[PDB]
Amino acid sequence: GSNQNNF
Ligand SMILES: [Zn+2]
Repeated sequence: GSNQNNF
């Protein structure tokens, strides 16, 4: 699975 963190 691809991940994205929008800190
Ligand atoms: Zn993954």
